[PDB]
Amino acid sequence: RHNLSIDGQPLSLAIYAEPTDPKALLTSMVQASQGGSAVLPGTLSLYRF
Amino acid sequence: LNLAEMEKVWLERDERALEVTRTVSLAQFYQALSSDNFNLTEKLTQFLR
Repeated sequence: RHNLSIDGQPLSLAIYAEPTDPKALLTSMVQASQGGSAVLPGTLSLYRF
Repeated sequence: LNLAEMEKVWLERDERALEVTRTVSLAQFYQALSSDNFNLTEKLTQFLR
């Protein structure tokens, strides 16, 4: 009834659908907004330019 | 950095000074003293003799 031979050996070859390959993992540079310095009013020196 | 700090405060707090001359006559100064006064020439010549 279970499709075996007289000895119990199976009569139908099975299948399992081999796992799908390796996987690629990558890294990336990340950038963010950056500001600059400010300028203040200047002092008046005692010396010439 | 410490030298730069010294230089910055020197330039910022530098000042052109008023330049004054004061003439002092010792005979006048000793004669005009309130408490312990005397005459310069008279006491000088007396001390030499």
